[PDB]
Amino acid sequence: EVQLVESGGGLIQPGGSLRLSCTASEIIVSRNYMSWVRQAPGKGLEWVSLIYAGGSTFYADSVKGRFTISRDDSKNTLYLQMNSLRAEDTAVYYCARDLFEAGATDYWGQGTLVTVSSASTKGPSVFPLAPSSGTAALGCLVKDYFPEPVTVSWNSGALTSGVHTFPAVLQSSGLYSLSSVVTVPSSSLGTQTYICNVNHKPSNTKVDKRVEP
Amino acid sequence: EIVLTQSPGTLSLSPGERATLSCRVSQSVSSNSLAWYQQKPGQPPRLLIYGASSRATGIPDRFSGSGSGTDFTLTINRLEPEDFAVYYCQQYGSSPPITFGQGTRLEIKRTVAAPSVFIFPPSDEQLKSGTASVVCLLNNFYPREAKVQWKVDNALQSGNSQESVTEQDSKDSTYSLSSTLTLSKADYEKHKVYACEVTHQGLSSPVTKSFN
Amino acid sequence: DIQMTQSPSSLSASVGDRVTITCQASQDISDYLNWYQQQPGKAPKLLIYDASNLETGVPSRFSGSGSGTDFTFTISSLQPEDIGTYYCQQYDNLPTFGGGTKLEIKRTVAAPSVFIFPPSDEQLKSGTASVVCLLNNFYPREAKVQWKVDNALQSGNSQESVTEQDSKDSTYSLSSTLTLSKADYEKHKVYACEVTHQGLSSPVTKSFNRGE
Amino acid sequence: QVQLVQSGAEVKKPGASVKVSCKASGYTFTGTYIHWVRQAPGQGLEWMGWINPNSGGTNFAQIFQGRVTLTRDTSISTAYMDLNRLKSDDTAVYYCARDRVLYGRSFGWYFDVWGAGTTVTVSSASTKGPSVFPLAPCSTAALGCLVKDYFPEPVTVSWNSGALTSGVHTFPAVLQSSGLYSLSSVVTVPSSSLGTKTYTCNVDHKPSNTKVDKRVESK
Amino acid sequence: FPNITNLCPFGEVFNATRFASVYAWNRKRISNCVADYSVLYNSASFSTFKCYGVSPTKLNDLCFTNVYADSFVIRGDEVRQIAPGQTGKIADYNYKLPDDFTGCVIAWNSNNLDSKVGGNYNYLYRLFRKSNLKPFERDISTEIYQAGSTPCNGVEGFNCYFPLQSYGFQPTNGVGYQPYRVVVLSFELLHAPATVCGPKKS
Repeated sequence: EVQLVESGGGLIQPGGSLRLSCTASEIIVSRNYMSWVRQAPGKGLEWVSLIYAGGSTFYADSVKGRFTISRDDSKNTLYLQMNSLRAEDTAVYYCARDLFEAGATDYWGQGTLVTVSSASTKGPSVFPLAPSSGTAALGCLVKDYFPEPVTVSWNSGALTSGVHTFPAVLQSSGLYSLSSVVTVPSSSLGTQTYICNVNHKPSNTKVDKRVEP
Repeated sequence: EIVLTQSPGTLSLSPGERATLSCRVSQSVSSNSLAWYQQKPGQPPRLLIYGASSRATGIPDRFSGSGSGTDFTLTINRLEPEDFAVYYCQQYGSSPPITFGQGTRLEIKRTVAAPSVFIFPPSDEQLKSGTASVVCLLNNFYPREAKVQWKVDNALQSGNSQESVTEQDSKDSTYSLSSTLTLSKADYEKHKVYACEVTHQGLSSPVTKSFN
Repeated sequence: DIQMTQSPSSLSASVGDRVTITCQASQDISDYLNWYQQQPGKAPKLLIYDASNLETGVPSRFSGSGSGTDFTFTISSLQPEDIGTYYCQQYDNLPTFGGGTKLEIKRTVAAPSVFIFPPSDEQLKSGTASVVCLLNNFYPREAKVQWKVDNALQSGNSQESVTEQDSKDSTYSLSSTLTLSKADYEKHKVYACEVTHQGLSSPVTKSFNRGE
Repeated sequence: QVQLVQSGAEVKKPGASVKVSCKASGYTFTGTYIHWVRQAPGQGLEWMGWINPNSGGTNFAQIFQGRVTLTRDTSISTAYMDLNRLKSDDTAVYYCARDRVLYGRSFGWYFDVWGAGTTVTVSSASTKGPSVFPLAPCSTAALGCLVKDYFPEPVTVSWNSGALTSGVHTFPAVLQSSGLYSLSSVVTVPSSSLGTKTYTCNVDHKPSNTKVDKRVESK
Repeated sequence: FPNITNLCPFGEVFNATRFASVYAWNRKRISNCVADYSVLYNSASFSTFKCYGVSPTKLNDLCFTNVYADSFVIRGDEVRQIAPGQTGKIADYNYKLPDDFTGCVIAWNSNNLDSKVGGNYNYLYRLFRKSNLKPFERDISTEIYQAGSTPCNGVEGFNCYFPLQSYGFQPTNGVGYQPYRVVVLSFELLHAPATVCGPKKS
């Protein structure tokens, strides 16, 4: 069962420090080219650091001097000490095994998300959007919630026809903003009642609102 | 410094056709130093072919790489519905030790559909908070390319608009877009009619919806 | 494999003349070609390597050129020590030689001298008879000897041997041996040798009677 | 000086095996490849294979795979060629060619220094002594000998124990249908000297130690 | 200066038709000859003639008991790893130079000698190794690299790999991917009579 499991990622403040780990099974880290590759949210892959089996370490220009890749031979774990973190360091970090000309990067970890921002945990503040008067569209706008994972359910999780949940965007402040919309027949808009449930698990908030013109 | 450039930013084509992705290395490198990766959304990358021609273990005969020097290609002969992802070409061995391409996205091609346009005035509770947000809901248009212009009056505006676009629909293969215009309470009361102009391939002329 | 073709399989040129031979290749072998010279009865000598470079200790009159498929070997001024066979070898793959080009000294045409030696009594007592036709000091090498017995064109029983070109007068010598059994030898009366060489206006015939 | 001294001539029988050595001197033996080339009598050169004296590795032509084995002995700096299943088509001169030490292309194949050559004759005919017959006629007359039915090669024909070397034409030997070689040598003599001088031909066949000094008389 | 009239065999080192692979680099002991390094330094063919611990214009004065000429072929991009204190696949697993190095590192482009149009795969390097090479150490073993928990047992499988990879040298490659012939001269100074000396007459 060859696998690579990352851990240690999570919320951190700008200028802080954070250490990632990558436990390996059936792959001996001390005998392999093991590298870290990060993917900025919505952006492409970017190589971060690489360690040789002999112990040579190589870093990307953007992370040179701040990052440090190491390993624990006894624990079969690969590390990445990330220091002086900036807002541009937010990404999903993958630990990977490199074979270069003998097979390239065959094995990747599941990835761990590292979020670097000064915003504190904050519950969502949803606001229904009036239909404003066929096939009238209605929805509720979720605004000013920092922790990204938010699930929106329409009518107690009993509506999937035209239910669209747009991905959250990082606005000028550290908080995020999400919008959910649904398409409903104009005749049914007046009679039927539609509500949306926003469940913010990290913030323990379940604000529910009713949308009616 | 090795720089990899992938010529097609987005390669739109129907399932069953043949996809030909391309990578262009800045300088002529040995053929054994280039690999191709596939990343489905929310997943780690999966190596497809290494050494520019050598298929990875478990990769079906459908995927095939070729090319040498400064021009490499990846060929997907019979595009299955699960082959539509982002493809990166990687160069390894030189300085920097590992380089990645910007990625080529494959999307399902279908008939061009006009975007159903909606506009939503901000709620009273939203206004009471001091900030006003007005959104343009674009529904079920296939060509992702769609420019939306925001203007609080007859004069155009920029620098205060953020837009969200959903992934390609699992059934309709159409994108939905929502551009939000953030305005202060003072700014919202400084104008009367707010218009939303959108230009799209499916529209013969741009369609604008406004409110008082 | 790779086939090496040398168009002038045999070429005559006077001393002091420019000589040119070619080594048309089967495929594109770049400039991976060597040129060898073999003197009569000696091991081959490397003259040109990499299709242009002159081997150390080789006279400067030799020169090679060409690349890709067609190659050229040139002697600026033929000298008496340049007589031999010239081979071209490729190393784009496992080594393969050309057919060879035989260099002979060109000179004025000399008529052949024809002599007939009837089989000796000792050989007749042994059990076989051999009649040998001697062609002495003729040029060029192209001579045709036909053995005629009582005005019948005998064939399938004559073997010819040609000396190499003489180093003094640059001329050849040909001997044709007609092997016949004792019974067949005694079954006829007159044996004749006919030679058709360009040095004679008409063929000359030297014959003898079985007796005397 | 760089030399590749080869073993002597070998007369073999069909189906047998022949071993040809090549004594390298004047250069470091484990420095370049040793190539084996052969030349059928009157045909062109044919490359057979190379052996790396350092590694010991070999590579052969596709037509010589399974019939040629190449071995080297670094102590005496000698390369060996062993050819098995000798057919009658394996009669040739087997050359031992050293590769190129300085300059050129690393992937290239060069035959820089060639051995003297080792003639290998493969036929079922047994060793036989020559049968020397005179050649007499019936303006300068001609006379000679008819060395016939001898095996193997070579045969040396002289005149008057080397005294006569002007006008002597010793032709190449031809292999007739019985596997025996036949040879004719002639010399031009003035017609006035036919009745005054008598000329003899000296046939010296080294195998079988047969020597004939038959003298040609103009009948 | 000792009475020696021989000329040091630099021709057979810099002009050898075939060079060694970097993993199996060829060491030549040069002794009992008069070495003239000024023509080497003043030759314009060499792209790299870095000298550590000595000066190229001073080399014609010192006398060394032994000179070692290590010759091998690497890529253009890996010539930067033939300096003391460097890191990389060549400086860790193929050819290591000590940080106390005294001698010259000479490299020149050999694209006209080592590059074949179809590809020259005669040159190899060690891709996989467990530990960094010690200075002036040569590792020519071809045992299958483990890289995993399961033993190799001499079979190349999923995690078991052949340690040596091959350079793909073609004349159309970039200048950083083209072959470079490297000669590393190590100047040894022991408590023995000097043999390799400059061409000064006295």
